[PDB]
Amino acid sequence: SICPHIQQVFQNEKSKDGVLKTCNAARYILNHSVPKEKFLNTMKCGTCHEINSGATFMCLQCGFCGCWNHSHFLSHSKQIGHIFGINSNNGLLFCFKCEDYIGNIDLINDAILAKYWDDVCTKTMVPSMERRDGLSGLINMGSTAFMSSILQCLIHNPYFIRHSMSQIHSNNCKVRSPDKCFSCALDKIVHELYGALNSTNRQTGFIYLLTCAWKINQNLAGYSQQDAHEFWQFIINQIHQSYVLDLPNAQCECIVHTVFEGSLESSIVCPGCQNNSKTTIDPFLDLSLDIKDKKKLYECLDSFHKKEQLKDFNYHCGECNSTQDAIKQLGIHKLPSVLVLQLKRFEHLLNGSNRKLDDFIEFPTYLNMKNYCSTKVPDIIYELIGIVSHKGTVNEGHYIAFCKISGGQWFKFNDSMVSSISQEEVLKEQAYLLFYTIRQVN
Amino acid sequence: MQIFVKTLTGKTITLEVEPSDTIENVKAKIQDKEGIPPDQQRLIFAGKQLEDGRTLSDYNIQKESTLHLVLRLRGG
Amino acid sequence: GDAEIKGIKPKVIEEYSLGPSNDSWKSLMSSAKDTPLQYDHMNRESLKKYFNPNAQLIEDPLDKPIQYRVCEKCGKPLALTAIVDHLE
Amino acid sequence: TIDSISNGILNNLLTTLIQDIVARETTQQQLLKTRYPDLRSYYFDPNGSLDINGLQKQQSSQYIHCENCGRDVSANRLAAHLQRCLS
Amino acid sequence: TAQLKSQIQQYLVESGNYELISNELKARLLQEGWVDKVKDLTKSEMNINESTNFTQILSTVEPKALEMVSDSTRETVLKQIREFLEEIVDT
Ligand SMILES: [Zn+2]
Ligand SMILES: [Zn+2]
Ligand SMILES: [Zn+2]
Ligand SMILES: [Zn+2]
Ligand SMILES: [Zn+2]
Ligand SMILES: [Zn+2]
Ligand SMILES: [Zn+2]
Ligand SMILES: [Zn+2]
Repeated sequence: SICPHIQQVFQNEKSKDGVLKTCNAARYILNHSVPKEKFLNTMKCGTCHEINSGATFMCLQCGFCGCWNHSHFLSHSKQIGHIFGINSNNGLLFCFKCEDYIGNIDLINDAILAKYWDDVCTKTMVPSMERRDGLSGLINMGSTAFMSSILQCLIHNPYFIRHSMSQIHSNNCKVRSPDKCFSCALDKIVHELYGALNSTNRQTGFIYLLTCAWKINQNLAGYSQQDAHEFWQFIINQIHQSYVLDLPNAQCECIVHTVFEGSLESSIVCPGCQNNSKTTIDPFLDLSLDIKDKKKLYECLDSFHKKEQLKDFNYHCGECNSTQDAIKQLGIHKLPSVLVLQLKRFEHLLNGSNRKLDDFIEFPTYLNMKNYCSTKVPDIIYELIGIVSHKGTVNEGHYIAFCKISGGQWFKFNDSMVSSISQEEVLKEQAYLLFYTIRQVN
Repeated sequence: MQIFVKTLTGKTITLEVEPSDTIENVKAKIQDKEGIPPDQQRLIFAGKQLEDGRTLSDYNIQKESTLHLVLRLRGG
Repeated sequence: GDAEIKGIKPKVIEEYSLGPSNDSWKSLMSSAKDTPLQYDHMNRESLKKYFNPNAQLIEDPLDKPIQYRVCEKCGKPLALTAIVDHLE
Repeated sequence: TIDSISNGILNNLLTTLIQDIVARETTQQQLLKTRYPDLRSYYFDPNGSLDINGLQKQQSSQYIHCENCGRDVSANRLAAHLQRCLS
Repeated sequence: TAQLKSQIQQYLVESGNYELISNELKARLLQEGWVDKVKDLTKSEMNINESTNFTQILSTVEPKALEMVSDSTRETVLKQIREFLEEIVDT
């Protein structure tokens, strides 16, 4: 089941070290080449001179690059016997004798560890089958759906997973323990869902979290029904506070403040002379959008970004001296890596009650933020990765989470039930919170 | 000092305040304009809800800052 | 659209300096070492303008499953870059 | 032709991109099949009642051993238990 | 000749217009759902083929992926390309 050509090369330690060195070199070049150089020098066939004639492969043995579409690397490997090439779009190693990629050798996939590999193999193992995607249910402990729904979006967030598995918190944590430390409790959940702590399995970390949460805020600890947005904001604030607590020497550099933080530009404009000061800059960790009388998410972003003339604001223009009602606009000044949206699914009525807004709002699988940034603006596309939905009324209900992982697959998280679900069915849910991750900036 | 609240419909309202005003006082001004009882209001600035027993200056809210008003969608 | 191509404007062949190649991709190392981390679909100038300068970025974070190994002693899931340090 | 060459350029971009996506998906599943001789896909249930293992909802009579008082507690009352037990 | 096509590609890269074509194509494919559809197709072809062999899988995915490109994306990108080509070829 492994390419025998590469295994044959790997019999000799030096030859093996040579392959890994060239693979490391090719991949370093692919991540550190400006776009023009990358096209001209990694995607241009040495024989037909076309750019992107299908995949272009960089030879392991000489400096030649050859294309897929005209069989030009295949010719190189028959003419000269250089049978291994690296695909310049993704760094993957192809065997031209097998006519297949070599994707199932851990050392090649993890080549940046080549020099440590002896120690890596013996002390660490590959994930176990059922744990490899961290999919696991969190039992309802009373009214914990507002917790678990958010927890599932967090442990499927690629930025939070990388952070946790990189041991950044663990390495620096002063308080040391999942009983007292809220961050350590989060890390124990990841430990349990993707690793081994070594029916009601895999609930230990979630119990630890319930305990930490009780010590800080009993209302958000799972006894009574609460808001999922409020719990979301509670968790990230605890992550940030842990980081401040752990610094030797107390714009923030913690994981929350480098991933979820953007800023809004609020401008107040003279309708007299178009004077554009003073503009105010407010940070945000999420955007809360009004939805009344709307049917699409873009229409809700339009509303948030729409000019308002302020009728209760006392304005005096410093340029023209006008006292007309000023024009107010919110624009996005800085975008975050992960855009979190809360739909304001609730209204207050002048008869002294509140009611949920149950309207379906259409949300797209990829979101362009270009038309919402203040101040040409390029395409800025985020991919939808998580949805928290609420069923019930304003005062009582239940939360479910939907999250997206590699390979296009969505899962539905409803307390202890984790289920497979099609993208099509996810797009029909009543979204309360939406989690979008940056994909493309032109 | 004048600050703004973006309310449940996205309509912005203006409040006259001082940095030493308590959050509970701010909520009572919003109640006067919107009719929403203070204990049902969540006021968000910079990713934090503003807590009763603290002041606008505790959160560095300055002139022409915008607060975002939400309610709670309870669930469990 | 069905219009035939006579040749490239000779004005253009001049401005741009337009057998098999002798280029080597291996010769790219020195300039690659001088170049900050690039993203294929995240324009660097746009990043500085619309994103925070300390922003964490993962290009295409769902292209593959999270890459990790599990510690034999403690069963902790470890990102590849954290393995050697964890091993004390 | 203008259309000739335009189509050729687009077909270079399209096939490049297809070949990139397909390589990434096939290496990934190659690794999974090698690494797990026993690999089965997550159960998908078009009736929407079974989980990723093909099991039904467990549903009550579930308990958790409380580490704080050493006593078993009904799972659905754990948060209410901890309110009293933690103080 | 074949030398013509490569010279033109080289022009489009040096002028920066190649990155513009390539980004715009990618943006539109992503937004119309085509990338996710190709991933779903590849998963299904692997299942049927009972093998992850790239040559076999690509020979069945590739023609269907090309057909899945919306007419909207295909014409918009062809236009953007055509406009770039008119600046540098003689008609
Ligand atoms: Zn082989
Ligand atoms: Zn070629
Ligand atoms: Zn070679
Ligand atoms: Zn800790
Ligand atoms: Zn922080
Ligand atoms: Zn004026
Ligand atoms: Zn360990
Ligand atoms: Zn107890």
